[PDB]
Amino acid sequence: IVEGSDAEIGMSPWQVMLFRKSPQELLCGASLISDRWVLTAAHCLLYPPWDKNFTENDLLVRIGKHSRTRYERNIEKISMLEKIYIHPRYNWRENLDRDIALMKLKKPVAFSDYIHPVCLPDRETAASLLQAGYKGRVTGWGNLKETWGQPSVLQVVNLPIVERPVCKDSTRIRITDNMFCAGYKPDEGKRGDACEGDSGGPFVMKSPFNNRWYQMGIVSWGEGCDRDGKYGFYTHVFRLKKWIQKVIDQFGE
Amino acid sequence: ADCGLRPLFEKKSLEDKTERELLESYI
DNA sequence: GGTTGGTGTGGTTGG
Ligand SMILES: *C[C@@](*)(O)[C@H](CCCNC(N)=[NH2+])NC(=O)[C@@H]1CCCN1C(=O)[C@H](N)Cc1ccccc1
Repeated sequence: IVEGSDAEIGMSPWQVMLFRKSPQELLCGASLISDRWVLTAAHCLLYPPWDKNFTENDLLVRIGKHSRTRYERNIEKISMLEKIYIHPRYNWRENLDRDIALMKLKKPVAFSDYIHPVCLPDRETAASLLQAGYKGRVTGWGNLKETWGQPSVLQVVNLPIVERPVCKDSTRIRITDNMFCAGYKPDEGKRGDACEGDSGGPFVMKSPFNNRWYQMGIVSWGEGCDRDGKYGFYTHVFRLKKWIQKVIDQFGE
Repeated sequence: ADCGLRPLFEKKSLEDKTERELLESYI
């Protein structure tokens, strides 16, 4: 994360790290939305323009982290995928629309002081929470700057959802409805953004209705990390719930 | 069920050092 | 070390 801080133990029991088998490296973040399914972005598994095309084979899933580095001995828990489901309209060529993927872990993850699922947005919550100026909470083991170096710890950043239009005149990228930008305006006097390494990460919110937390976004793209005038684009998790719940109720856990 | 309620944070009625930035947004 | 680093047996945990 860029211009953020350390996660305190158990800040994000949902937050999951995707991590290459061989070459054994981190590829992204996920958020577990339950003892079996995990929410990641697709471009983490499939970006044909850079040869990103992993498979269930190729990936590793480790739930309950904090240290970016060490293998968190009695906390962190490592899982194997059973299957990945990119979104049929995933659009890797153009602009990244419905840049969402699921992946069902092989077998269930025990919950714990450290492992806990996040709330999926409801029609109602979606309505009330997604509003400009309202902060969101994004997370992980990503570049500490654009280019340089990386944390030894999870970083958390508090960033404000940006006006629909403003996101827009920010990129010649052809923005869509399954996209929501997030930021501190140029002159708003405060920084942070997600970054190369960040993606699949959850962009959470807390209903002051029940005080539970929700996934609004997903880390998706943007140009650089904390460029002045640039805002990270997430995935309208809401916008895509429907498919999101079609599959878990299909061939799920 | 008992989605998004942290076992050491909401779960024990403590809040994080920044949660609070977040409900102050909503005004 | 170790499926781990070391701020080195403590910690988000053994020994
Ligand atoms: C996986 C990722 O970390 C990443 C998210 C980073 C975005 N940064 C911020 N601060 N929000 N996703 C990507 O980098 C995707 C996948 C491949 C390229 N890409 C980008 O976001 C590019 N930086 C720009 C882009 C080009 C083409 C289409 C979409 C985005």
